[PDB]
Amino acid sequence: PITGLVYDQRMMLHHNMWDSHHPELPQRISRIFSRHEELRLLSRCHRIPARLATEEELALCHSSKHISIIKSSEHMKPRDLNRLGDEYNSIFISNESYTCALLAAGSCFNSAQAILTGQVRNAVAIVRPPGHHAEKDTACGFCFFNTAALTARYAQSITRESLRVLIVDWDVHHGNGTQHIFEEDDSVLYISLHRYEDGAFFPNSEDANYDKVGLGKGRGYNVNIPWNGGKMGDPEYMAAFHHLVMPIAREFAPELVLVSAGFDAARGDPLGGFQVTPEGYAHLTHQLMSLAAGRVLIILEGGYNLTSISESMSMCTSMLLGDSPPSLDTPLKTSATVSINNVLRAHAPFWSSL
Ligand SMILES: O=C(O)CCCC[C@@H](S)CCS
Ligand SMILES: [K+]
Ligand SMILES: [K+]
Ligand SMILES: [Zn+2]
Repeated sequence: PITGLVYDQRMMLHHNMWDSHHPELPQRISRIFSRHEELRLLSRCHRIPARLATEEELALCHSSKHISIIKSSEHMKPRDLNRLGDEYNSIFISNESYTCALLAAGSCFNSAQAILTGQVRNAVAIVRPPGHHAEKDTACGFCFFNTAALTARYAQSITRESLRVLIVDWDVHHGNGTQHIFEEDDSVLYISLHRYEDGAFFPNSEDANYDKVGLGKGRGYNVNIPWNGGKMGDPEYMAAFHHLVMPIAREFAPELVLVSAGFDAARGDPLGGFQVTPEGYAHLTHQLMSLAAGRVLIILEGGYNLTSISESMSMCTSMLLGDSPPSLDTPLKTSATVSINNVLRAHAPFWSSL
């Protein structure tokens, strides 16, 4: 019953040289790491070493051209870096961005390998920059490479190609890159909960709507849970897991669970506008541990209130270590019931448990 943890100072080197107060702060990971220390959770975890992902490992999900542009950014001058960063949707680049993204991916490869070989039962990855917005051919939303998507492909590469991986994305923003990478894939089930607002919330695409169920062989293996009309919180995420996430995940019977654990849906986040409490994230973590014989990897994504994400991820690590879930504090808002009902009707054809 061992819980793994990976963290490396070197992932702080990715920074915004023009906007030092940019919300994707280097201190995001150190604040989460520091909160684990003062809560005495760090000494109960097994430290997993970080490492750089290889370019061949990046090719599992990303085109060679995209890898080369970011690899070339390591030697650019400040003026070249600003022009290149501005060519993407919400991306800043420094000379250390490429190495930090390599470390974030490679840190998750070691964690998945530790889980899949039984060295640890579950693991948490405090990494940056995030990954779930990165597409096959371009960077997006502070993400350069899709760390969660790469880890799923890496997990299959060290087991079997058809290894069933469930990716739960509870980051408040839709993982557009993760959806597109596995859109035609039946071996990687993608479930995302996200603020939608009829496509007005970032990343501002109708690909995040409930009717996108996957394509080809992947039909039914892409579950979007979009929220519309107002500040969502614990009761809405509790209901979505009870009605949609947990029934679909159990029928899928995953062999590995990856959590794109963004904490920008948390109370107090300056970007999400939601009110999910640290206890809420703990209960969601506890429910996912009932899958894949407890083989759960928590990967940091978004989340930009330093105090909120520190408490929230530490609560998740507390669940992986076996602690009992803390008790929650409300009737579902009408629009939330409407959203859950739309997903149920869209995915009932594919999941008899619905
Ligand atoms: O457009 C917005 O609503 C603000 C920026 C979006 C935040 C994204 S870029 C964070 C990725 S987890
Ligand atoms: K999401
Ligand atoms: K899929
Ligand atoms: Zn986000």
